[PDB]
Amino acid sequence: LLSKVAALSGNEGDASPFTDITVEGISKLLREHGYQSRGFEVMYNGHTG
Amino acid sequence: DQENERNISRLWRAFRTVKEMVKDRGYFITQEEVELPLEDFKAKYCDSMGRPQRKMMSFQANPTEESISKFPDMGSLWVEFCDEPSVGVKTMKTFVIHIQEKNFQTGIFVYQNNITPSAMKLVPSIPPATIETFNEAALVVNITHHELVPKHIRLSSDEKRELLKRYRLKESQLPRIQRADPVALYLGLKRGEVVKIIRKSETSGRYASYRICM
Amino acid sequence: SLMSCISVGTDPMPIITFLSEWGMEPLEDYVPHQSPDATRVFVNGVWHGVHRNPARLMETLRTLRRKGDINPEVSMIRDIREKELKIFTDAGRVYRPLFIVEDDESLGHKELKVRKGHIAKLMATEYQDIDVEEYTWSSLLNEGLVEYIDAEEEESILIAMQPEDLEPAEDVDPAKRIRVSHHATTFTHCEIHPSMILGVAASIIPFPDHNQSPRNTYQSAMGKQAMGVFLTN
Amino acid sequence: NASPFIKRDRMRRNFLRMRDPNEYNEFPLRAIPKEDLENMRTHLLKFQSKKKINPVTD
Amino acid sequence: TTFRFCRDCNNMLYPREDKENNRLLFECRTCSYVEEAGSPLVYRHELITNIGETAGVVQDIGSDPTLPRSDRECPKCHSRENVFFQSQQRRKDTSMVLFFVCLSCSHIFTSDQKNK
Amino acid sequence: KDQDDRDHFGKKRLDLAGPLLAQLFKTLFKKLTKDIFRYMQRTVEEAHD
Amino acid sequence: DGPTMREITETIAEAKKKVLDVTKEAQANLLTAKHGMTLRESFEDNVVRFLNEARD
Amino acid sequence: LEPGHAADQEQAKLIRSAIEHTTLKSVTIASEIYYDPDPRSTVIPEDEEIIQLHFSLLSFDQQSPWLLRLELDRAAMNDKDLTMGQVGERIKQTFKNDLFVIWSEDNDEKLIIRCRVVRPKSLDAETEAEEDHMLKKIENTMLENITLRGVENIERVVMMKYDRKVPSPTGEYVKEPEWVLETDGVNLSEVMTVPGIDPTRIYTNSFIDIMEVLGIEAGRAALYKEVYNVIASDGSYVNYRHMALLVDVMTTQGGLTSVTRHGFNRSNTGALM
Amino acid sequence: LPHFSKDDYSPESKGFVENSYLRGLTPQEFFFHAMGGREGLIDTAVKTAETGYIQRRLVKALEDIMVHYDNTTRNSLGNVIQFIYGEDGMDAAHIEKQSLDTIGGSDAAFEKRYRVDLLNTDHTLDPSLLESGSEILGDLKLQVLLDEEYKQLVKDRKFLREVFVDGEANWPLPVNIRRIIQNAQQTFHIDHTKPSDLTIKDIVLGVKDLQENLLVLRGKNEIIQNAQRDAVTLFCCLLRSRLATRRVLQEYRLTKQAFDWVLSNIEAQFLRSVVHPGEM
Ligand SMILES: [Zn+2]
Ligand SMILES: [Zn+2]
Repeated sequence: LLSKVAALSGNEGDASPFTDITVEGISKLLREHGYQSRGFEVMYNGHTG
Repeated sequence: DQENERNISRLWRAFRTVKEMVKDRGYFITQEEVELPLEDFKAKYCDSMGRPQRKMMSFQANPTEESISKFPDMGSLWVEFCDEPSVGVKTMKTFVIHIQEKNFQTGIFVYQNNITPSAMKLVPSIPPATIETFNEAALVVNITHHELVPKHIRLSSDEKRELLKRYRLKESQLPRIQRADPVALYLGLKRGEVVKIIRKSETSGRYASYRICM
Repeated sequence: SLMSCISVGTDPMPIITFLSEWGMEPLEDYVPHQSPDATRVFVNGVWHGVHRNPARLMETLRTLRRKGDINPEVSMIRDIREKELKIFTDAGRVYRPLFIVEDDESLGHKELKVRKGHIAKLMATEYQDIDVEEYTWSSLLNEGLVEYIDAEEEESILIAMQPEDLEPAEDVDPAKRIRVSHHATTFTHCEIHPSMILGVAASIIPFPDHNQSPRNTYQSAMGKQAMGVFLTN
Repeated sequence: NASPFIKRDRMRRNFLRMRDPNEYNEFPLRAIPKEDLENMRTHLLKFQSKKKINPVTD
Repeated sequence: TTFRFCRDCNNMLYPREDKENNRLLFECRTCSYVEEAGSPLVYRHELITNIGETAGVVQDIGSDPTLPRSDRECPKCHSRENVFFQSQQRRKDTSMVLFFVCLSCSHIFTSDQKNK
Repeated sequence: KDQDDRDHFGKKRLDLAGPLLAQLFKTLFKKLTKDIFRYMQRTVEEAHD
Repeated sequence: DGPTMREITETIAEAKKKVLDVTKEAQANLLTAKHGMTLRESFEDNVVRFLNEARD
Repeated sequence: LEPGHAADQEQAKLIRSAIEHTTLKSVTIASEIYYDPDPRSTVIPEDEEIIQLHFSLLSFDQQSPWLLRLELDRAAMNDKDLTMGQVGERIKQTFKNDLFVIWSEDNDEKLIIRCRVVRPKSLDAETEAEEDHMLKKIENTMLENITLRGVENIERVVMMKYDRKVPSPTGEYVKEPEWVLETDGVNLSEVMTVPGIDPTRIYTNSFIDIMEVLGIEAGRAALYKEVYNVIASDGSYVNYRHMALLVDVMTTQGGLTSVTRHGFNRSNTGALM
Repeated sequence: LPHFSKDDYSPESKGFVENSYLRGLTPQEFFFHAMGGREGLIDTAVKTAETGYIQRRLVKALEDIMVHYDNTTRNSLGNVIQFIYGEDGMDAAHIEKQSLDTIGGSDAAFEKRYRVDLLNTDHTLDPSLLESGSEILGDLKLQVLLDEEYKQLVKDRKFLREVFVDGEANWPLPVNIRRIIQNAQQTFHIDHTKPSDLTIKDIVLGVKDLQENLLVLRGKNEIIQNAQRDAVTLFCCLLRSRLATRRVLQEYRLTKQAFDWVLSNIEAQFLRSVVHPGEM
């Protein structure tokens, strides 16, 4: 989830163990980029489409 | 006088257990005397002051008719309860003389504390008669009544011969049971004597096993 | 660990002579019954004497170490309950740095001696290389802002995990983890950062505090088995 | 609720951009001449006992 | 129990009986020095002992930073500052009672409410 | 007082290359010094230069 | 969801308070050790059980 | 417990105490050696009444002047149901007639026992030096090798309530609670004889004691039970025959042969094997 | 840790992780959680070595034990370990857990399910269960057969309770009789309404003769015959309980063709479950 936001925002994620970073905070940034907050995406089967 | 009552209760239980041992070995013992009430025991095996007399407790047992047919070699059995705690050579010497005098095939000796080595070494001294020593404390509770202990039945010479013949075995190929085994001592097994152990199996209900004394 | 260092040891004699000049009574004239309150002074496990006012000696000894007269690697422990003062100078002891916390009654509560002014010059020297006066880790150590502490000396100090909440005298975001303040007003040191407890291999794991402990151990082993660029030559 | 990025590549530039009365009786003290301190050794004698040991009388 | 020491050689005295007066004497074993005992007790073996409950209390106990603080009232000077600790006996049979030491009068009190 | 804990890291010491080499050099130097004197005894007794 | 987390938080908080309650009485010496156990072992058992149930 | 008193809790305490091993060391705080010149008056304020009680109610000429005193905990003697009468007489029979002992009543504020060693007709001049040493020596023994009651090698006993399914008078199986005693330490031969217990149901964790008390077949059943518990402790289930075959092999020679190099490997099955 | 005060017994001090993995662990919780994990890793390594040695010892002790063609379990020396493998002579691969319907239940339930009477009207058999129900009432020859069956069932209940003191009824047994009955009902499409053509005499004799075909030992002497009877005592109890006169006519409603089919399967299934000689 952090890497997805970092790639979209062109930043380097802060994955240090003990910090104020939370999943909800990362989720808010991800939703601001037009993606589902929890990282789920709608995909299509490659064999049948 | 609480200790006096405790000793009487222990002695009564030991006497009750010894009766079962004689009865199970194949001797004519009636169930009535086996289940002798405690008050009746005090009325017959005590005196005015209360403390019991071990000498009067000694009795004689004879093989029952059924046992004779299966084992036509069993003789009389004499059970003696020693009075004084320390069993010395003198008491043992007269005890062994007592058995040999009246042609007692087997003699059971019940002591309180211990038998000294010089008395014990005299135990194998009157063949073919057999002498067995039992401690009073060990006889207070009958181990055979324990749920874990299965039923042991001694096999006759004919039965043992058929057992080996049908299974085509040898005496060394059978399971072994130690002579000093508490159950073996209870039944008075001898070398080469096989016992049928009929125990309850959770897979087949009843299972019969054989052990040869070693 | 990342910040762990191992001492090289120095001569203990200079410390022993200092103790004698500051009231360390020789052990040859020690009568236990005529002074049943003296503190036993130990240097490298050798009982060199007793001293009547252990508070003043410890304050003087600590001050000298902080300013730089005594080597920082020298470890000093005062067991108040046991009435023993132990000084260790031998090599092989493992120690790590920590912040120093002092009263500083200007704000009325204990606080780190290091301030934003110091951090300003720490970064100034860091970025000027890529010319202000040099200001390195040694300068902090000589200014009494950081202190080397080993396991033996860890026994007689109180350490605050973070200065954000533990040092200040004393809605909440539901996503944030539950933190214990411990409500202690006698802190003597402060961790540089809790994340420094980990080693080289464990420092590459992202969010190792969100993983089960066995998983962190396994990754440390597999990281050493990963293809990469060990050297540019 | 926080910033999940290690902001770099412009914070380095950012930091680089902003940058008594006579109530006493004192006697004179002088050293012993060396003419009598040669070939002579002065030592300290310490009796280890709980009594008062005095060789003059005891 | 109190140990006694000889006067002439510092060796420790041992009990002795005098049938002439039926009394207790403490006599040295080397130099023949005697002294009448002030008490008739000569031996004690406390199987359950409470000695060492507050061992380690010194004039500067409050200077220890690792000790916890509490707001309990001192029932000798009416002060709220104090440092408390558990029993110092390491036998695995002691209670978890806390001993409180006041920083204003050096008075030691306990939180026990069963026996005190 | 409880028996001292043997796992206490404060009672442990780590020997690095310095101390490790010091003991090796100390042992080897002792052998060298012993060999030197053995030469002196041999040289003196056997009348050799 | 938020309501569940609030309930979870209070469940742990209540257990912590209960652990505190047993601790105070143990410090007061009014706690009687369970049969066949010492004062400290009995106190530890009470705390451990309370915390395990809180997680469950 | 006995089938007629399995559900009763009062009988559990009696038997539990009757088997638990307790020593004078566990019910005493301190032992003191005093010097009372005469065995007629006391120096302690507390015992000024006990001597006046026993002496008035009632030889003492040859009693040693050195006194041996014990302080005992009432809370220790009420956790286990004991009275000073039991404790006092126990010391009396420890030394049949060679010391006089006086014990205070329960109503007294502090429980105390006074003991004096009575000297013989002959007078020994060398024993005076070690007279107090002799008191300490007997004092130590009276703390260690004294069995107030119970069975040796039984550290402690704890009671629990198990549920056993027994047929109902109607004919169905209904579970009812019973009182069971769990013990630390094993003395199978002695405990089995203690009155009040059901000797036909006593079980021992160590199948070694079962083998030497009940028999090899009893040991075989006990050995299987222990193996079954260990495998079933983790929840795994293994068919009965697999466990039985291993147990039978371990007991086919009349004794408990181990699975180590000193057991099955000492048989006569070929050197190559 | 050097972060709390001395003599601290709070849950946080002694290693209670109040957070979750999603929320993260505090530095104190992280170390304590790591300490617990190290215990598992050490235990896993040491336990693997200890268990491997134990496994090797067990195999070497029992490597020479095999089931011979006389159904006896013997080692290399020929010494007898078990006179019959597993005390029943069956293969573990053919054992399934089944419930003994006689041991459990109350006495009243036992009578209502097994007792069948043709003289009285308290436990009478409904005439619509079989085509001969009209003429079966008042027949003494069939009544004694039912009486013999019932007493055998009562003996089984007494024996089973004496074997299993706890009263548990679910125990492993070779042949799954319940599945065989289900197959018979569906294979032959039992009407479940029309009375069956089975007779009381056929059912009682059919089950009795089936017990004789359950052969584990085939010796023709008294000793082997006695062992054969004991080896199938528990299985016969299950067989009689399931194949009871009332249960067959009432609970299962089996037809004569179905009943014969069921008996043949039990005989075939039982013979297939016997231990194969030569098994290690
Ligand atoms: Zn002296
Ligand atoms: Zn105060």
